[PDB]
Amino acid sequence: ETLVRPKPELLKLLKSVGAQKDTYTMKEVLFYLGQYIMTKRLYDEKQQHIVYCSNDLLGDLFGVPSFSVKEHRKIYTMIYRNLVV
Amino acid sequence: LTFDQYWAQLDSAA
Ligand SMILES: *N(C)CC(=O)NCc1cccc(CNC(=O)CN(*)C)c1
Repeated sequence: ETLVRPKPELLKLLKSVGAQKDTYTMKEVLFYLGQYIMTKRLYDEKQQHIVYCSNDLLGDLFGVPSFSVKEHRKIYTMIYRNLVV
Repeated sequence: LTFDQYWAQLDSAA
């Protein structure tokens, strides 16, 4: 599996929920990001595919006030904007 | 679904 490299801001985000390395598989990046969103309770209690990130670092990194977990292609685009090319 | 079940669907695309 291909190893990818987070930029400094994303890296600090992943290391806040136990991540220990400088490079990751994409399944690992998606693991730590999910643990972040769910630990901080950013998902809507009632409509659990929708994430509110307006007052969070994640909103600054992704450039949105919210997104939907159904939009797979859009989540991948937003993650790849935050990886070293 | 639960947040966990929607989020699992992304693992698939990886
Ligand atoms: N791709 C990394 C995601 C995936 O499908 N595997 C990681 C995984 C598996 C099982 C459980 C979790 C964490 N889930 C929770 O903490 C709560 N949701 C039920 C992650």
